[PDB]
Amino acid sequence: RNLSRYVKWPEYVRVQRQKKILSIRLKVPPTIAQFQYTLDRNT
Amino acid sequence: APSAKATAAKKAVVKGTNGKKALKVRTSATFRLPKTLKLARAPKYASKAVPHYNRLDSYKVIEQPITSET
Repeated sequence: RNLSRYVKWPEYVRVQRQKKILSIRLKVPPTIAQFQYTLDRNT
Repeated sequence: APSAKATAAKKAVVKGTNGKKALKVRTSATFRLPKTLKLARAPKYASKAVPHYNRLDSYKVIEQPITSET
């Protein structure tokens, strides 16, 4: 069995992954979050 | 319809086909420090630049013969 979800990761790794999770899950003002209505690619 | 072909194409044009991940097997519960490069010293200067000489040469070791009767 591969147990990649079960491992004890390092600390800063835990911080940054949880941080991105948190910034996802948080309600946001409209001032920021005009960011990530950001530009597409070919342009 | 689902238009699965065309929404795949949508995802293609909007992300640019760089859309999968190389999933790594990770089996150890604990992750450890990677074994990395470890040099040895190249001093620009020596520590004292002169070796001290033989501290403990023989003429200094042997102080004396005893001259007693036993």
